[PDB]
Amino acid sequence: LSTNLISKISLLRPSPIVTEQPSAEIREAYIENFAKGEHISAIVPGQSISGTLELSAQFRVPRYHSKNSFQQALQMKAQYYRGLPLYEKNTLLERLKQLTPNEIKELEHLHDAVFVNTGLQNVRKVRTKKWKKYWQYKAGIPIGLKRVPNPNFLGNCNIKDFKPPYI
Amino acid sequence: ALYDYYALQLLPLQKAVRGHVLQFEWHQNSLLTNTHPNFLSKIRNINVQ
Amino acid sequence: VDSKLLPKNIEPPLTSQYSTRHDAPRGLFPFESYKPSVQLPDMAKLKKM
Amino acid sequence: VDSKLLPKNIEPPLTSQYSTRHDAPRGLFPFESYKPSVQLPDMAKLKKM
Repeated sequence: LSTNLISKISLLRPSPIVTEQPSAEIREAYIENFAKGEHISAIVPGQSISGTLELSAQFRVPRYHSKNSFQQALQMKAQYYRGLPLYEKNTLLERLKQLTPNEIKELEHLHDAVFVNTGLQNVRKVRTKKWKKYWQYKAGIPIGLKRVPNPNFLGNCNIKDFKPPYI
Repeated sequence: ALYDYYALQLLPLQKAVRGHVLQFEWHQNSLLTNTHPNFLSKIRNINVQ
Repeated sequence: VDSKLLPKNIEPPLTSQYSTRHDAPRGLFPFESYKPSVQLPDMAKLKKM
Repeated sequence: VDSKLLPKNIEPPLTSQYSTRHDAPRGLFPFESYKPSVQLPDMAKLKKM
């Protein structure tokens, strides 16, 4: 009980995201007739996530040339908004007073290649955010983390932990 | 010496696991022909068949 | 381009850090008796005498 | 895939967890517990050694 011993006694001993058929009775009736080899009335798709990757009904190749700015050039022998930073009024104007219509067709495709890459990057990010919630939903996790349990339940195994004799 | 005493505290529990693990290692040596070496398995003499 | 924004495979995620139990057969582990004594033996009577 | 539940085990004695005694024979577990010999000349020998 003395404080020379109390400090040493404890020292010596320390002691809307999927696109399946959500009805859980038409999927079973589909397989019950599919094993026979029969169609059914309703439709059933495979499971997936929602969302459409719709290109070419979106950002197009721009039209930097006029209706005849190439054939007339043929006769006369010639920070970011989406992916490109907005240029100042005076600095870009002398830059576009330098170029030639041999490079206008280059510039159109360069700017289209920037636009399509940004429009694929953001949709790719949204798609990864959707698949990370698909895989959690299909594995029993809710999101973002009389019943009878089967032996394949978390904590309901049949192989009980056997204890060693010294314990 | 506090941690010597820690090594002098948990030594025979270590020997207890050193005995049970060795006992199970001896259990691995079960072959049933090291034991009774006469295990008579199966014979049959010459039949008329 | 920053990493994790690079395109990655759409696959089932990794189950590497999962804890598995084992179905061991009937005669694999030996029968164990004699619980070992973890406690150190006391020799107060020997040094008292 | 098709797992089943083991129903219930009516356990006989000595076939159970914590069914081990100090009085049990150590067939295996080769470490021994030895009898202290208290003889007075052997007491003097132990005091000298």
